[PDB]
Amino acid sequence: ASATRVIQKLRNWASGQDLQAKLQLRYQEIAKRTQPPPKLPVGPSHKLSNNYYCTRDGRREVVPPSIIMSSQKALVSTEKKAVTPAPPMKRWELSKDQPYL
Amino acid sequence: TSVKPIFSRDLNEAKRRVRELYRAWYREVPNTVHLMQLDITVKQGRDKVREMFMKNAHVTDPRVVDLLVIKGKMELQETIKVWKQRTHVMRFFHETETPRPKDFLSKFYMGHDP
Amino acid sequence: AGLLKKTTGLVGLAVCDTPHERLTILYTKTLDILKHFPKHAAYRKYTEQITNEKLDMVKAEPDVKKLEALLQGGEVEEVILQAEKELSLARKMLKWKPWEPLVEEPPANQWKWPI
Amino acid sequence: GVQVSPSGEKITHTGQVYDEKDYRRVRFVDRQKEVNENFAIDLIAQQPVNEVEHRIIACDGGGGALGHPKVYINLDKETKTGTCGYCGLQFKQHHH
Amino acid sequence: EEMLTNNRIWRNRTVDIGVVTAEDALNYGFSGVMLRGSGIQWDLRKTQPYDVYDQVEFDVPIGSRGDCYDRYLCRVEEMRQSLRIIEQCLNKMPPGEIKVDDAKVSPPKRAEMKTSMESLIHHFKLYTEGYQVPPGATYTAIEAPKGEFGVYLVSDGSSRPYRCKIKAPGFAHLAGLDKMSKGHMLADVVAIIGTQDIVFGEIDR
Amino acid sequence: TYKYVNKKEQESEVDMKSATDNAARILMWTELIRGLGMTLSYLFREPATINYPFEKGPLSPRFRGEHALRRYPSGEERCIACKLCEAICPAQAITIEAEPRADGSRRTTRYDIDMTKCIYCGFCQEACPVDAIVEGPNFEFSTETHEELLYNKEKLLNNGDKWEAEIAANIQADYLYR
Amino acid sequence: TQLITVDEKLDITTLTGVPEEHIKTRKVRIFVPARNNMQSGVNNTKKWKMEFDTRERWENPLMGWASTADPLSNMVLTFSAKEDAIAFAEKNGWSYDVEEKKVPKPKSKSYGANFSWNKRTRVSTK
Amino acid sequence: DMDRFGVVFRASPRQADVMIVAGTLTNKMAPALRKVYDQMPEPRYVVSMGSCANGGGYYHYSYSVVRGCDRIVPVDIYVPGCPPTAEALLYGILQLQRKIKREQKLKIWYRR
Amino acid sequence: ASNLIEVFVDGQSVMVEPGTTVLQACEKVGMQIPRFCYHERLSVAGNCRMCLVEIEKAPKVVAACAMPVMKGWNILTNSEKSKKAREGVMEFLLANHPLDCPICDQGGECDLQDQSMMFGSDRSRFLEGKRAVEDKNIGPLVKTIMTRCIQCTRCIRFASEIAGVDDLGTTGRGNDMQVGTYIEKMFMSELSGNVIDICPVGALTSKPYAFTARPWETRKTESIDVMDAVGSNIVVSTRTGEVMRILPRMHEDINEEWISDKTR
Amino acid sequence: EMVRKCDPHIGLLHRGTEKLIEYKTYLQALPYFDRLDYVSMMCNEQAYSIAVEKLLNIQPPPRAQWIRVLFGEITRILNHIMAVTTHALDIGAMTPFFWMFEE
Amino acid sequence: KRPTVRPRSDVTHKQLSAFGEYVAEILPKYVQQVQVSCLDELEICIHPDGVIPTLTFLRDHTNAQFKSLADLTAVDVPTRQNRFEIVYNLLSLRFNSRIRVKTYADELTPIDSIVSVHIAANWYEREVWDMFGVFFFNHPDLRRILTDYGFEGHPFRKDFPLTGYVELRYDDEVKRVVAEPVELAQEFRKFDLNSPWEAFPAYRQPP
Ligand SMILES: CCCCCCCCCCCCCCCCCC(=O)OC[C@H](COP(=O)(O)OCCN)OC(=O)CCCCCCCCCCCCCCCCC
Ligand code: SF4
Ligand code: SF4
Ligand code: SF4
Ligand code: SF4
Ligand code: SF4
Ligand code: FES
Ligand SMILES: [Zn+2]
Repeated sequence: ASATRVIQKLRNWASGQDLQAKLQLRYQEIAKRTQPPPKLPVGPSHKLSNNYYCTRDGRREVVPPSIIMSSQKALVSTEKKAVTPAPPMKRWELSKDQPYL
Repeated sequence: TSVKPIFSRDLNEAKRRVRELYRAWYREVPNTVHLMQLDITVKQGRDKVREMFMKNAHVTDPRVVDLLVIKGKMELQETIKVWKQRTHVMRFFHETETPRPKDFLSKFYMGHDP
Repeated sequence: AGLLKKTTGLVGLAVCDTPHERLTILYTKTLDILKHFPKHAAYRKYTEQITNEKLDMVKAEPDVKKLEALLQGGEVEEVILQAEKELSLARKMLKWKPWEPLVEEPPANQWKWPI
Repeated sequence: GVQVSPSGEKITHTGQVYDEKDYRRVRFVDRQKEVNENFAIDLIAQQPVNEVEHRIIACDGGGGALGHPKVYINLDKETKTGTCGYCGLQFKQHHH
Repeated sequence: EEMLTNNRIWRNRTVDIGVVTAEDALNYGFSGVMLRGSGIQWDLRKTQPYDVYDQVEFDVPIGSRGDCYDRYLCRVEEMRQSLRIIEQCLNKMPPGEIKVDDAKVSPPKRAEMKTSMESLIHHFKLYTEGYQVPPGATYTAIEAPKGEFGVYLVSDGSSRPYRCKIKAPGFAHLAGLDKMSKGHMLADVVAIIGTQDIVFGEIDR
Repeated sequence: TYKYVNKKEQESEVDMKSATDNAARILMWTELIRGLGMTLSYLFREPATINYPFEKGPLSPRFRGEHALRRYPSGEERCIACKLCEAICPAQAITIEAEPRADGSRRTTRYDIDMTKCIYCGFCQEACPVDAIVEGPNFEFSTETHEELLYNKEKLLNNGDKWEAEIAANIQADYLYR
Repeated sequence: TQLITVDEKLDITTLTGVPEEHIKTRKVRIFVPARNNMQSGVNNTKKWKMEFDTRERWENPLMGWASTADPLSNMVLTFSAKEDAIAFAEKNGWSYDVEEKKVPKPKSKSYGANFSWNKRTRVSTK
Repeated sequence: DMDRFGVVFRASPRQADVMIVAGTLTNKMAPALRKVYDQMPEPRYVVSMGSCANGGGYYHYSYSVVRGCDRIVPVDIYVPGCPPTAEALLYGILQLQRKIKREQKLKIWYRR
Repeated sequence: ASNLIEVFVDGQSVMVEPGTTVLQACEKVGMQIPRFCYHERLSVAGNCRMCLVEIEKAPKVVAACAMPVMKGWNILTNSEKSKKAREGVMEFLLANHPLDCPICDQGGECDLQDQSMMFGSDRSRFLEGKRAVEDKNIGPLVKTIMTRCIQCTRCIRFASEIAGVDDLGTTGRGNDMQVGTYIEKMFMSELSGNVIDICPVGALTSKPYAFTARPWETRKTESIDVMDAVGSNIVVSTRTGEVMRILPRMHEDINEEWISDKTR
Repeated sequence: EMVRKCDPHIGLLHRGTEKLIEYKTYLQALPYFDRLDYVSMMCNEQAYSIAVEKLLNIQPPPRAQWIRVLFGEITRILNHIMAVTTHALDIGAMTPFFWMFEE
Repeated sequence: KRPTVRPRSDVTHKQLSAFGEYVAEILPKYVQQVQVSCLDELEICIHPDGVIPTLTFLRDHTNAQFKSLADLTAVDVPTRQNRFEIVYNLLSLRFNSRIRVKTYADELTPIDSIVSVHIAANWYEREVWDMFGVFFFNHPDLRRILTDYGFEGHPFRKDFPLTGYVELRYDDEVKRVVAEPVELAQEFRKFDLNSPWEAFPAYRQPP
């Protein structure tokens, strides 16, 4: 900003852009260093009723993996259809703003 | 008592491989004391080769022998090529490791170690 | 008609000016080789399903682009690549013979987790 | 306070100092031994007893979330004085 | 970009250099830009999303010639799309808490630790022992700026992992160097080391 | 979605004007003159260089640098030898030995930190339930000797007695966000 | 590639880079860790452990920390059974002294015994 | 700005005057580090940057880390941090400048 | 056949002698039910009510520490009712418990901590003021801090049934029930330091071992005692080449869980 | 100067991270993922956290996820800056390094 | 619906289970103990004689196009007689799905390489060899990858000490970097942290 209406013109022409509106330096356009105190919120599990950890325990809804074709034990394993691990990934669509840079 | 063999179906073929490896090392030692500018003779190197070979003379399973030969060929590659410097080669000689005595009484005088 | 596309997007993947013919060739070859398999082999049945399905798709649609969209395999060159891959796999499986009992069962607790 | 030993080395608040015959004092030759001259025991002793009219008082230290966990102290024994376990503040039942 | 993109020297250094075919890339195990510059449509932020991705719009830059130039362009445009994403993350950021409201995984706040017994216990335990993790094994991968960064994490019913391998994008990228360098010179090999975005803290680790 | 970066090129149409423009670009070095102009523009801009050690780089209260053991305003030490700090220190840099102080309180005799092992992670000050161990703002504590970087209870206590005026204010600022 | 007749005891020492010292002069201990009497939990008395002999620990003159020349000072391995641990030890060439597992004996317990007419189970502390 | 102080990164050890050990030093890399240092011409100084270089740091108890670069080369100044703020590394550079301010070599030669 | 009876634990069946309790059966199938007052060598007392389980097709919950097992009973250890009973009992135990974990020598080896983390809730809805109790002084070996007593009566039952002193009891009633003696009296027997081991909540602690370490630091070496000729089995806890304490082991034939003060 | 074979010899910066981690807890092991790729830190923390959360069967809250995405993209920008500029340096162009490191 | 727990969909479970049945009945000669997890992940365990056939089928087959080798690991479990659990994590871009294949090995029981299938496995198998001691067959250049040039041992084996057996320094006498037995100023402190109370009753091991 210290520039003087001539160096600014010169460098804006040399670069081809309006740099004075977009500066690499921070002149008082930044949040202060001394902010007020906050009042953080609390999550949903801060109630005093209908809050039993036995309901909201996900760490214990886990279960050992389901077993197919276990040979050494049970669950060993018209004709069926050829199956996939998942349906084929769809084809993407090119953007509508800048698809051809 | 029945297992899968890695390369050798018996100890004699493993011994053939071990001998091939000994020949390779015995032939290489001079080239690497020349190249690496080691400050030892050619006899010390071959004595060290023989000692490292005898270090595992007690083995009888051909699979352990095959894996030892694989490791030895890996090292011989690292050495034929200069991927390893004189530092790693002289690591074998332990020029600084104070040699712990095998005398029960000295081991008794210095420390509680058996 | 829809001219041979100027180029795919994948690098090293050349355009095929005879896509409908290459596909028929490869699928008919795959079928002809799947006969040497035992009929109870699941590889044979499944691969016959897939190949006849895609072959009928090819015979039903000459439009390369509608075929692409009807075949869910990307470009028609990726499909040809996968056809020849499946053919080579059919050969290799004829050689390996996986349609046989389990070669060896595991020791007692090899897949027990935790332990 | 910071008392010295026959060798001149200062005794820390832990009671630690090297013996005159200890070789480990060369590290302090041409250098110094860093001690903390503000012994917390003497300081917390210099503080007075806070009287109270309730038999059970709490202590968070000070500043709330800037102190220590809130503990409750019984003050029945009129001869003794209740001391927080985190801080060393003393409390006494005013009316006994 | 003005310094580099349309400069004939940068082009002569990064064009037709370090070429990778799509199938060779897949096989060698590339990921990210090393995969897109060759023309492969793949991004773990649109496929297999792992966070509010799928709530934030952005475009994937794709190359045609799998050369150092197309990858450089992909990276520039990924930076631009990162700006596009940051704009949305700023404008739509929800109120609420920041860590799971389950004090057996995420420690409780200080003011609650210093007045609540349960929270103090949980803090003490999370910070001395930790949280027990039910047994199992995952392979989670994200679209790190280098590529697919993944971790195979095996757990007993303990507070410590039994095995944690890091899958680093750069291991396979560097393994592919001998191939990508075939028919090239030293300076080209430098350019190729660069176009892979190589960092060795993840490769050697 | 996706976009192309170098496929924009379409079928070739060429005129005399286009040919002459490309020729001038190839003969007069147009595109390079623009990089020259950019570098020129940067010459007439203000450099981002600060004049260290007189004017210094910004920081935030949360900055975690040098460690210090604090006290209560009475002068009593905040540490109670609970040992969470060394139980979590992922570098195993902390070392503690406790003993009943003569007055009966629970206090330490040893509290050592190998600042060559600390990764400056902050886990110790978020584990301390009494806000005793902190990671102060000071980062200008380099030495000429490795031994100087092995802090004990007295060193950390002196640092606390040296920076309290700053540590306390930064805490007062940041302690609502925790 | 058919099978082979080895007919000997396994030995892996030569493939583990373990020095002669820490194979010949090491006595492993195999045991089920004993319950900690400060707690009534019995979940760490299930898996068999392998622990090595303790060696010297000398204060460091500078600070006063504990030093060692024992790499295996903190080696602990976890096994599901005793034979597995014995096999691992034999394999790696170590010497072991095993310690059987201590299970508490089942105990008769009755809340009425606390209230009896003629026996000494009669308690005076309700 | 380093050059502001006269500092310039030269890539050849035969032209350098100081080496900043900026990160972890493995056993596979220590020979090369000692070789490079040896190849630097006296007067040569060394600066340990970070906690990995000073005492191994977060990887102190690893099988592939030297617990301090001061085992392989002699160190003039230790810069702590993980990582050290660039401001701190500059503080260390200037500390080195002062240490050099206090070499007093020719006075010693004249006193001999 | 020999008077055994079939019983289930979440379906799994097990045959148990008559008089066997729910707790012993759940153990016989590898399940350990929470506890604060049952100790396997002391008279039963249904005080903590932390052992509560529900029985299939039964309205209320029974104390597994004291209820004998009946034929065909199915015991639901991990059902909603059991979980909620445990959570409630934890709320109640921790309501008046002091925030002392970082000055409590029992930290890291506290049954209350682990049972709160494994069976209880992670929050406090207590918005009131706790209580406090003036600490006793029963001797130079056992340190008493009775704001942390959960009134489990183990100390009392041990002193009476195993040591044979009958000097400990409960003074008062209600929430102001003060375990301990009514008068100043040193509780110096030769089996006194075991009350430390059976007090789960650090109210009773070793004055020697006070503050000196934490359980995770210690390395535990299994050894034996020599002060006597009984051969008591012990664990020797060490911390950086230094003996920190002596802690007993289990040997049903010698020293089931006890050792003399001279030994520890 | 024509290259006929490249033999990358990695391992000069192996540290045993994957073993120390076994010797640590999960939180106590998190910083390794920052120290792994040291120009895209937050992404590694994010992968680790996501894996641990999967194993725990918990869901981080919305605001935390949005912050994770914000800083993940900021790290993408950091890493692409570093990549492009070191690329240029190793090729000859040196000024972009200085222009973008101020950012 | 609950905000802390993780949303769970059974559709992916079903998809992966059906594909697991597919693989099991199309490769019976090798497949053992297919299984799927609470988190949606497919795990196919096999006999090591089936490595190359399984991986080639999963790469080349049409309904299975796992042609990107993400990772290749090992896992030391000293308990079982075959310690090393070799893992092959794979990815299908055509189906946006992953899969994991596992085998088992031993100190003296090598397996076959898959560089003929996935060239990405050269360095990963070198890493497995350097870290655990598993030897692979028909590998072009099987040497060390991460360890020092004269390093003895396989450090990721649970039986290998975290700090190793040797330690490096510089000796003016010889003017070289030398390797001496380990000796520490502070010994690593082993913390026993496992709680003695069962934490997850769904994984309880019956006696
Ligand atoms: C009737 C008329 C009769 C008289 C007959 C003459 C008629 C006029 C003819 C005018 C001809 C134009 C002047 C000739 C000079 C330019 C030569 C040239 O064009 O070389 C171009 C060369 C190739 O560029 P490239 O894009 O890679 O194309 C490759 C081909 N496919 O690339 C280059 O050579 C340029 C790249 C060089 C890069 C190095 C850095 C350059 C720095 C630029 C500084 C500019 C400042 C000039 C200062 C001059 C002051 C002395
Ligand atoms: S900041 Fe982290 S590494 Fe440093 S002392 Fe504290 S807990 Fe340890
Ligand atoms: S966490 Fe705080 S109170 Fe506890 S030992 Fe460490 S410094 Fe002391
Ligand atoms: S930032 Fe930390 S981990 Fe990285 S090299 Fe520096 S000290 Fe080591
Ligand atoms: S003092 Fe301890 S053992 Fe005695 S009743 Fe209270 S908690 Fe139980
Ligand atoms: S008894 Fe347990 S819960 Fe109570 S203060 Fe002591 S450690 Fe904490
Ligand atoms: S264990 Fe049953 S009431 Fe205490
Ligand atoms: Zn207080």
